[PDB]
Amino acid sequence: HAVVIKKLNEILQARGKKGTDRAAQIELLQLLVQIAAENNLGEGVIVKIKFNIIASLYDYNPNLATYMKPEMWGKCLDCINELMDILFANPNIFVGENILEESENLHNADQPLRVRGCILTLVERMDEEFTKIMQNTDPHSQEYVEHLKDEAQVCAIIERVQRYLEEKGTTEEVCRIYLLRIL
Repeated sequence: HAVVIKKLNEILQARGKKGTDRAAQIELLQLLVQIAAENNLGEGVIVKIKFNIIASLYDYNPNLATYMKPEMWGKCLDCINELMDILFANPNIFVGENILEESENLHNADQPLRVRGCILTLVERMDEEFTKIMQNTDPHSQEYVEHLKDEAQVCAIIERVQRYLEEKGTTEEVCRIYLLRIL
């Protein structure tokens, strides 16, 4: 428990500091993420780990001069799909239903879009960066064709994410992934 929380929080705080090695920050999250240790084990730990893991990857690329790598795009997709699989295996039971999501706290405020809306944005990044590759590659090279092979895999996540939102779905979820789906 407290080991996990303190680790994760120390990491998040350290991330908000200018000089950071992003490679090591990612690798640490991953080593941290598995939680082989019994205290580490648990679904909230997994979800709250991934939630800060995905943008942790996306952010590192932005700081560095722009480049397109097939491998880099691929593994983050794996991350998002794993979070989605965990949430799917959850069956909308992580919130302790509806009447009480969790034991009440006066300080705490909970919004479904607020915590669970962020998910969509992740997907969107996957798409946007992906587009940035198709622009930056050579039009007639085979690499372009391979990237266009990745397009389908993005569409997959759009639909899947849409469906999870419908099962636990909240209003205005449809408007953006419907748009991407159209595009």
